[PDB]
Amino acid sequence: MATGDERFYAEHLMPTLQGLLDPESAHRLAVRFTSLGLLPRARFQDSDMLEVRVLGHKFRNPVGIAAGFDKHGEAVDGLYKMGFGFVEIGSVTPKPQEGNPRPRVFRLPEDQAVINRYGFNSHGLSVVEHRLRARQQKQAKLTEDGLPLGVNLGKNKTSVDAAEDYAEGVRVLGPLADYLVVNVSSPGKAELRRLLTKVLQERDGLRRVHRPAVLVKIAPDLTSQDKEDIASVVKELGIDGLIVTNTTVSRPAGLQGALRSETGGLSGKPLRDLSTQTIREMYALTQGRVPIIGVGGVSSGQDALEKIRAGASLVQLYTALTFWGPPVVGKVKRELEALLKEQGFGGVTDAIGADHRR
Ligand SMILES: Cc1cc2nc3c(=O)[nH]c(=O)nc-3n(C[C@H](O)[C@H](O)[C@H](O)COP(=O)(O)O)c2cc1C
Ligand SMILES: Cc1c(-c2ccc(-c3ccccc3F)cc2)nc2ccc(Cl)cc2c1C(=O)O
Ligand SMILES: CCCCCCCCCC[N+](C)(C)[O-]
Ligand SMILES: O=C(O)c1cc(=O)[nH]c(=O)[nH]1
Repeated sequence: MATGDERFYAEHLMPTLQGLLDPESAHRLAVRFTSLGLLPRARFQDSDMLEVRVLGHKFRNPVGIAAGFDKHGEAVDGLYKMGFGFVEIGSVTPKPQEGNPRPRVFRLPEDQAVINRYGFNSHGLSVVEHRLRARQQKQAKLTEDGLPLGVNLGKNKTSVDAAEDYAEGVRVLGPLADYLVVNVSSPGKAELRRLLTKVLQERDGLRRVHRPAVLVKIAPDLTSQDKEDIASVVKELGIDGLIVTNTTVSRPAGLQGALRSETGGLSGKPLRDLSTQTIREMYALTQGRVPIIGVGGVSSGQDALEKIRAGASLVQLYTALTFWGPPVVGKVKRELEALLKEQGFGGVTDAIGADHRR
């Protein structure tokens, strides 16, 4: 057990844990350990180079934990201790729901990938609300210290009115979040405008200290038309940002994992460049004026900086954590800082969208 060390986790601890446990058991255990603060390190001290000011907030470093690891808001503080510059919880649905039957997550070790069809298993808004209320002032200090909190909002499976599910989440969790996320993406145009109009009106109805940024999270499987439409609505309505991307329902040629034909969203290395390209396109479509959080197959500084250069102001990872473990956070940050220096950027901020100016 005990402490590391990137090599010890990646070469020994994590693979052993994967050989003993199915992915959902290891996920639950990870959330357990993290929430108790049973973490190695973190020996990495964030430099001013890594600091980003975006979405009305200061981010100590641009490396966050993506939605889906901490679905129910149970490990937020342990995730900050892990070295993440921001935490996104969820997706959270209005009512509790169990999600899909098990097994519903599948490891593709040869591809450094996962396929998941959790189906939005959620403790629901009420349980999450109280859990965030119990630490609300602690979070206010973390946020002020440059460690913001995002809440990803979902909808119930049997929901009659999608927009109202999101509106409810906005009202309930919005006062507790630095930013909110609406998935247009889990595996309109006038309909999308309709939904996002409602979400933004609900957000604007909150008291001034309790007003989060609103971001839209997209899949990497959208047509060119979908992406044009989204960009257009985002700019018309003044959506605060985009998260790019969710998992893919595509199966790129070359996947080796025996489980590659499982239904669900694919994450990790095979998603990486598909996601970066979507960032590139969404940045150009929004004239570099809409903050993007880049997510999809990030496990190194190069991965992170490619997304930043492509137009991301911030990045997230998830699947890398499942293979490398907690030390992956400091690894990405250390490598990113070294790459920024090597490439003559003063900091992360100078690198945002740098490819578009070549
Ligand atoms: C186990 C699993 C569950 C996920 N659950 C959610 C979810 O609840 N809501 C969401 O927006 N994204 C969810 N995601 C997608 C991730 O947030 C992220 O967009 C995607 O995995 C790409 O990042 P990655 O390659 O670093 O994993 C999930 C991903 C995985 C691996
Ligand atoms: C190992 C692991 C892990 C995982 C991640 C982090 C840790 C960990 C956390 C706190 C301290 C020490 C640790 F090793 C343990 C285990 N998480 C997952 C999350 C979601 C899914 Cl689908 C799979 C996993 C897996 C896995 O591949 O089994
Ligand atoms: C989920 C398996 C986690 C096993 C790793 C245990 C973390 C080491 C704890 C380090 N420390 C002594 C500081 O608590
Ligand atoms: O809960 C899930 O099944 C899920 C949600 C989501 O937004 N993305 C994903 O890959 N899985």
